[PDB]
Order: sequence, then structure tokens, then C-alpha cells
Amino acid sequence: DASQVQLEESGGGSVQAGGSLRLSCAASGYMYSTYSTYCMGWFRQAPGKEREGVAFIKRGDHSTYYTDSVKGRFTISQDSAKNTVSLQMNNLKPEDTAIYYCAADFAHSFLLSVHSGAGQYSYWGQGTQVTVSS
Ligand SMILES: [Zn+2]
Repeated sequence: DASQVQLEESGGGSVQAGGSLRLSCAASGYMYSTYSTYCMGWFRQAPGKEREGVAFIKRGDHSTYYTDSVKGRFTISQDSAKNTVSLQMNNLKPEDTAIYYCAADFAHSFLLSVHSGAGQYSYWGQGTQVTVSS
């Protein structure tokens, strides 16, 4: 919720359909209240298409959101201690090709559901390319 926050992404690449990839992201320097929590996840954008939310996790209570397109293939997990989130993407399809952006929102109560709208996220990573060939 800090100002010199940096989201650091890792992973990505290109694979043939059916294979798997993993993304990772670290929210460095984000300071926040013991009475609050916040959400982290990935949006993706394909060329000429609107960005869309992929999967998100609320820190602390591990609540998750997955877009219907990825349920059963994608898994988002959080490492409390290493301050990272990661996204395991199995059975990848051509429709999954995109730039995937890590994101985090301003801190808020645990009572709020994990956030998944692009307008609800204020910190963004630079992007990591994902390509699934035929
Ligand atoms: Zn949130």
C-alpha cells in the first residue's frame, strides 16, 4: 500500500499446447496494517483484445478467484514467508497466449472478497509473455 512498491515477475515463456508454464510475482516494499490484508494475482492481455483477470488470491486467508476459462487447469498459490504468489498453468491452450501482468490492490479488511476487477488494482508489474503454439 506503500509508494516504493515494486512487483517483480518471473517465469513465462512459450510451450506447445497441452504443456505447462509457471509465473511468479513478489510484492516488495508493500507495507500494511495488522488489521488489513490485500489481494494479488494476474491479468492477461492478447493482441487487440481487452485485458482480463486470470486468477487472484487474498493474502492471509488464501481466498481465490479463477476466470471460468482457466478453472481446472490453473492454480494460484501464495507463499506467506517468501512474499511471493505463483500461478501454475497446466493443459495450456492457444486461447491462453497473452502478456500476463502481476497486480496487487490497496489493503482493506479481511471481510472483503478477493478482488478480480482490473479497476480494483493499483500496483502493476511490467508484464511477462506467454505463448502456446499449435
Ligand atoms: Zn483485494
